[PDB]
Amino acid sequence: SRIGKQPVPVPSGVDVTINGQNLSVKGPKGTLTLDVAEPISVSRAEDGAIVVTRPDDERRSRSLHGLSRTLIANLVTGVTEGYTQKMEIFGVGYRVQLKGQNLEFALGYSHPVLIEAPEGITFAVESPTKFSVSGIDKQKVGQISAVIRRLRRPDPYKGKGVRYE
Amino acid sequence: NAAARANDITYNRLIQGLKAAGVEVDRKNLAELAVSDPAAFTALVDVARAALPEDVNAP
Amino acid sequence: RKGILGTKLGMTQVFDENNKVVPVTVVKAGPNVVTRIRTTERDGYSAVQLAYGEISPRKVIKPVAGQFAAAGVNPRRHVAELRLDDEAAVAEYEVGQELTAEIFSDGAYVDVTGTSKGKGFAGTMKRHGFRGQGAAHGAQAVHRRPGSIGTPGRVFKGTRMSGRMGNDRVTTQNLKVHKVDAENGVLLIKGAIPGRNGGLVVVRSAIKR
Amino acid sequence: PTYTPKAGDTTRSWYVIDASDVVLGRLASAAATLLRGKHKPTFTPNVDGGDFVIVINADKIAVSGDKLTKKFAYRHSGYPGGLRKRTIGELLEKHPTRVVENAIIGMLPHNKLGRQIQKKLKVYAGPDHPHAAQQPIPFEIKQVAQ
RNA sequence: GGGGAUAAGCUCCGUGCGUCGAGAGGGAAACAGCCCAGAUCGCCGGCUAAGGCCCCUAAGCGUGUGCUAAGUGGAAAAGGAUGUGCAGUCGCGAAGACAACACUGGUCAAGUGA
RNA sequence: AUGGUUUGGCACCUCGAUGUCGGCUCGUCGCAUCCUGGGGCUGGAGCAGGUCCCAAGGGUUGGGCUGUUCGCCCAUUAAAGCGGCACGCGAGCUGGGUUUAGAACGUCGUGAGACAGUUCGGUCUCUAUCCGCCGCGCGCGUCAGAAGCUUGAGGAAACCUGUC
RNA sequence: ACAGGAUAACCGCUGAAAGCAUCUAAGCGGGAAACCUCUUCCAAGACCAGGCUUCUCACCCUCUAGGAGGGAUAAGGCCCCC
Repeated sequence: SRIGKQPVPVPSGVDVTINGQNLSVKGPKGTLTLDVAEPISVSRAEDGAIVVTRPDDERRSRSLHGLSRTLIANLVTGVTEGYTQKMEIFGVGYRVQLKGQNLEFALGYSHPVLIEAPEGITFAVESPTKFSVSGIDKQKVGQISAVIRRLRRPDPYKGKGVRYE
Repeated sequence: NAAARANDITYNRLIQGLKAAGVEVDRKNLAELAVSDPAAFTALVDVARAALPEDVNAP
Repeated sequence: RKGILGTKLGMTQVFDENNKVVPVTVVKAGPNVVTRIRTTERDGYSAVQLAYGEISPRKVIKPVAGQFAAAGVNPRRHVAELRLDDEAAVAEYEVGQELTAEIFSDGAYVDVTGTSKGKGFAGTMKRHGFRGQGAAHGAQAVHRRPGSIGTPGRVFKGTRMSGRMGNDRVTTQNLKVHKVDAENGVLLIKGAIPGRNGGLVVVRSAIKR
Repeated sequence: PTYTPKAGDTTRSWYVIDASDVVLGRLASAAATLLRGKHKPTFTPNVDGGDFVIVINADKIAVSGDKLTKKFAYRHSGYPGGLRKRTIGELLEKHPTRVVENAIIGMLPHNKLGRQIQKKLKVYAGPDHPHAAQQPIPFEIKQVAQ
């Protein structure tokens, strides 16, 4: 509610296209498309922003209003500069490196472990122990980051595995 | 009921209007009119419409 | 998935290169001629129809003779359909093309489909493997009967009771082809394939292996 | 005495109903009334003097609440444990027409006359029907204000 | 009201209490004992009772003002529970309130707590 | 608070007949899960458990004693589940127990006799009308009469597991 | 069996109401011998009685010419026979 009432600024250099509720944005980092909920309309404010206008104050709309605002903010900040997630390992003998487009780890299992890189993300490994992933959409980056985090069961005893900064 | 809804009026409102208008034809002959002579039934629907109050939901 | 129509000849014995014995059933995978193409745009499903067996032209009735003439091939005794998956799979068959035994290779896994032998009216002991009752210790004329049939006082559907047995289409899966004799159009299939000698069978590439 | 239809009295007309974004129960009741012949002044419970009904855009139909994933369509094969259930979601995505057919069929009488009346209902998931030759009259669900 | 475990479709008494028994008809899906109502016979007439008016099924997908998100409606308790509507209080607060960054100071910006 | 799986209480149902326990044969259902499957915290180091949520697809042994259910025991096993259905199933079987008439012991009675005490013996009838179910035909229908090859709405079957 | 889909307990991602937080009220993912497909079989009496084809694709008589009835045939089938 409160956050939604504040229009999110739109940088000049990034193109925003509005087709009813289908909103598409072309930024320097790439392009992303968002669909807005039907009780709320979005119009690009002429001052270099977009208007998240909620016309009703019933629970559904009042809850969706701020959510729509923050989703739009995430979309614009992800199409402008993208999103980057930093990762690392703790323990010994745990090696990580990038093999082309695909990520291979040797956590200590009897078999090599490979992770497939989906679209919109790329893997950076400047050290075997620490490495990072970056993308233009925050949701996908978070999902893949959690997936790679899952490669070891939690260790409350030694803390061997992977953890965020 | 079928013939009255064909004339954009419900059966109960039609019966109330017919009662208010004072016409003393019964349901047997009302059905006979509805089947045989639609013109008479339409005229009866008009007279019942005229006999109805202006706001039927008024107290 | 390849396929062919054949005939069960009998079973015999062979030895592989480790001197082990292999009981092999001999199937006459005789020459089949493709008679019709089933296409999705025409029939709604993709399938290929094969004809097998040799029959005298004076034995075929007029509708069958007309169908074979429209295909463009001489009549055969038996006709069956092979159901494929998509048009890309059925594009490799065309009417009049002849399939012989060498479409299979040694060591391949095949699916033979046939009609089981007839056993006639069979009791529950034979039809369903019911354990019998006692042959002594007082049992009175119940040595082979099913026994109980078991609130609503109703015999539920599916009751495994006595009846006719056999004569049903049966598929045996993952049979290994020990040898493909190209000269006689004979497949040597390790194992036992359904039906009596001289019956019709269908040999298809295994769906599982 | 009261009028009674003869051999050649009944005349049929064809209506086509667009089920896009229409409440399932509402459309089912309207179509059931049309099939039964209740809208004709010549109506008689003995005769199926109804009209043929075509329903297009069956898959676009509207279901309120969370009935799309919580309402079950049941059927028993007769064998023990032969009970099968599908929610309206999978029923719609697999056999779109079946939901509307079941709804309409449940709302008309369960006699033999109901069985004969069922013959006069055609539903289609697509936006078009093969019955253009009959020139069906588009039908809209209105309410008679009283 | 007693007996029984104030349990029983248990048992035993009182009642210018009722119904059935000996009572059809309408309603409660079906349903002696509940609700409406006491059948002299006929009518292809009318008004109503209980109960009802989306379709089955006769009559309202009636009108106006609100509530419910649980298919609650369309079974049930001790107890548990930041659901929501209304109303009443109190605490703190532009001297800048709460949050955010036990109790105190700076940014911030109206409501924030029981 | 649930259930009517345990003994109950009522006597509504049957005395011009509703078979009483176990066992065999054959089932079907529930999940309040014995194994197998997915989990979580561990007072979980690993192994292995403890406890708990989901989960009913399949499986869930053979013998000794007793008429037995129950139970104890012997070997195993992945495991040797708990229950409903007239404590399923005698126009399907048994008759070992209980429940007639014979006889004996203990005890009670003067006695005839008796004992929800014991012991030995002791007729289990029927040609399936209807529903139900398993199979198999005849007739008609599917808008002329036929014949090949088929799609499949919809159902049925199967689903276990160990060691190395 | 393998493989796919939707899921349970559960693990999550992206975040509101409630300026933070919150696997959640919007959404998006993973997740079991259970469920839907997948394997085998029956299946158009599936009365919505289906489909692709192929064959025969014609001859009389009667009442009264409206319809019906009867006869003889084709493709084919059955009976008799082995």
